[PDB]
Amino acid sequence: SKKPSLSVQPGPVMAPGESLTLQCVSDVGYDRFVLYKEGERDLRQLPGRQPQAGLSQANFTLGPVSRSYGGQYRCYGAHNLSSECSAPSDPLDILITGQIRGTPFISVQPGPTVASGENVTLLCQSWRQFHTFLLTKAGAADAPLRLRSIHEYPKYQAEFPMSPVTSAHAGTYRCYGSLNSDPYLLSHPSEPLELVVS
Repeated sequence: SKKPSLSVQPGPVMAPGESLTLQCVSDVGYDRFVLYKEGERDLRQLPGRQPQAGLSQANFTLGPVSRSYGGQYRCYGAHNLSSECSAPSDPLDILITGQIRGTPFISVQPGPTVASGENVTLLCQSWRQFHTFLLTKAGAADAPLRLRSIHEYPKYQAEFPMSPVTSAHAGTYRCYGSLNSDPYLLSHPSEPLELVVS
C-alpha cells in the first residue's frame, strides 16, 4: 500500500505552450494511477503499465501548458478489484513562467569562476516587489530552490548559499520571482549565469 513517487520531464519550471509528462512509479503492481492537483476537483486516471521490471507506472502528459496548470501535484495507486487506494506521493510543484510583472537579475559572489571548496553565494535581485525568489539550474531540472525575498531598499533579494561548492554545482542558473497570490506563477527569467568550477 506504500506511496508511489512522482517526477517531471523535462522539468517543473514551464513556459506557456510547453508540454510535460508527470510520471508516477510504484513497486506495488497497481492496476491504475490517479494524478491530482492540490485543491482542484478534476482528476486524471491512467492504467498501469510495466515497462521497467518489478515496477508499475503511468505517464501523465499535460497538454500545451497554461497559467491554470500551475500548482501542487500528487499521485496515488489503486487496484482493480480492491477498494483501497495507496498513500499519496510526495507533492510535485509545477511552475508557470512569464505570468507576473518584473524581471530579476542574477549575480555571483565573489565570481563565476570558482575554485572547488569555496564559499559561493548566488543572489537574485529585483526592483519590483517579489515575495519569493526561485533558483533554477538548466536541465536536468529537478529543483528548484525557493526563498522568501528580503526587502533591502531599494531592492528585493535572496541569497542562495552554496558554501562548500563542488564540481556538481557548476552549470547554468536562472532566477525567478513570485508573489503570494499564486506561488506557482513566476516572473520572466533573469539572464542565465554560467557557474564554472576548477
